Amino acid sequence: GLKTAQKTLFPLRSIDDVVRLFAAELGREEPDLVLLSLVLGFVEHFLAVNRSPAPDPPGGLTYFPVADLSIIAALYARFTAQIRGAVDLSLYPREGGVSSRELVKKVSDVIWNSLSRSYFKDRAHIQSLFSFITGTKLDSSGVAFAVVGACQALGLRDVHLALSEDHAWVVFGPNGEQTAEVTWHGKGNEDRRGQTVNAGVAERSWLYLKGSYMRCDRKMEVAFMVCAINPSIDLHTDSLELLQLQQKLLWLLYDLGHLERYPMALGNLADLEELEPTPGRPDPLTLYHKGIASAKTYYRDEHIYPYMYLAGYHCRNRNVREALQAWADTATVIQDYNYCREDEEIYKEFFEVANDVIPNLLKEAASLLEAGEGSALQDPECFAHLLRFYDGICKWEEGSPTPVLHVGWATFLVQSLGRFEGQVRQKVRITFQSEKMKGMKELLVATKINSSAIKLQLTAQS
Ligand SMILES: CC(C)N(C(=O)c1cc(F)ccc1Oc1cncnc1N1CC2(CCN(C[C@H]3CC[C@H](NS(C)(=O)=O)CC3)CC2)C1)C(C)C
Repeated sequence: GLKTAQKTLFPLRSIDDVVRLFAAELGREEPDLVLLSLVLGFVEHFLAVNRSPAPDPPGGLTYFPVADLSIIAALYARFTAQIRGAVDLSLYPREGGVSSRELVKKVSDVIWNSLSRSYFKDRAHIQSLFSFITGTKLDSSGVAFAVVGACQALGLRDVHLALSEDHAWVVFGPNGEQTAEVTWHGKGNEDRRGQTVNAGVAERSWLYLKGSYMRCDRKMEVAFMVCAINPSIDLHTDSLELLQLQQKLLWLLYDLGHLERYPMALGNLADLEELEPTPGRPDPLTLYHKGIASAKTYYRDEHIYPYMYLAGYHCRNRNVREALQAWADTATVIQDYNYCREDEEIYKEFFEVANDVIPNLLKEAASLLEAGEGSALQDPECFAHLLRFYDGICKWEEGSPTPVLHVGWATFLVQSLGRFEGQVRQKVRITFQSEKMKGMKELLVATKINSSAIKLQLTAQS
């Protein structure tokens, strides 16, 4: 059950009251992950439903589901009783505050065997302990989080959440040195539960970030559950309340220093600030840049999303040069990876950028340039950024177990090259890093673009 100083903050009657509860918990050495995830999940569950003076409020209504101590305490007790009842700590000797792999596996198995047998893996709003207790449903990373929360409930202070850019697992033991898979990844893959992440680090997949993944402390685990808030009511509509809650909570974490080592949280906060700026706060650009700095400082500059977030912002704001520079930087990070069979999410992002986002942005620039009959299409550095993007993709492909490029990429390459005049392309002086680009260096800058030669080269077996 809950401590006395946890109870006095209830009932929660607004967003600010939730924020106050997080502020109180984050002031402790062990914020209570269970309590906090239960609260977020309760609030999400009830806010993420569709639902002379005007007959109805003319701007609609905002809502809050009051959260009574009696409701939240009961859910909390059900979780802690289930985990405590299922794990007998006397059977798992525990010297030095290090958990054994056997204990971690047992706690993992308790969570996993509790889950409903059939539900869509990509279902919204099943990320929190609320969903686990009240619906026995958790999404992939929600399983990992729940394992960590269960470990906290058992007093296992060394078990922590590990995150890549697309997967989650647990770390434990003397220095966070041990690792265990506890959940599934993607669709129709074969599961590795109970295994270490060593094969994934060695393979140099994006999915394991070559070992430069996030090893959370308790305050970062709080930051994760905040990032996991899902404001979506449906495809075309968001809860403003849940956007505000996530935004306010991320500022609280930011002020406390808890996003220092969390690039993706800083991108998420930048995106929210663009949508609804908070008076007196840093602008979105400052925050995207802080996320890149965090990745450079703590993660060897081996993350992709810090640069994708920045590129997205520039793209949405029609800053053609800056967007291309940021995508060039994303490719410069990916080139030092091998493309592996569970990296499909970042393949999809590169694909989309090369075959949809860049072509649209350059088409918009071309309309601007026509109307004015300087443009980014007249800037050789823009062209050089486009080339660096493709060069990094070709270099990513090199030595990978799955090919990346195929004929479907070639038509959009040719069209994007053609957006820049010969005289502009010919100003550049660059030595490519990939074999594929080196083998067409003359074609890329020739006055007449030879599509079929560029296609052959781009699709050559690497
Ligand atoms: C928070 C967590 C539950 N989420 C994860 O996807 C996640 C799960 C993991 F196990 C391990 C990592 C995970 O990712 C994150 C962990 N912590 C914070 N944020 C995360 N993510 C933000 C993320 C999704 C949204 N994109 C948005 C971004 C916008 C601009 C776009 N730029 S572009 C392509 O237009 O040029 C790239 C995509 C960034 C990455 C994943 C949710 C977002 C579903």
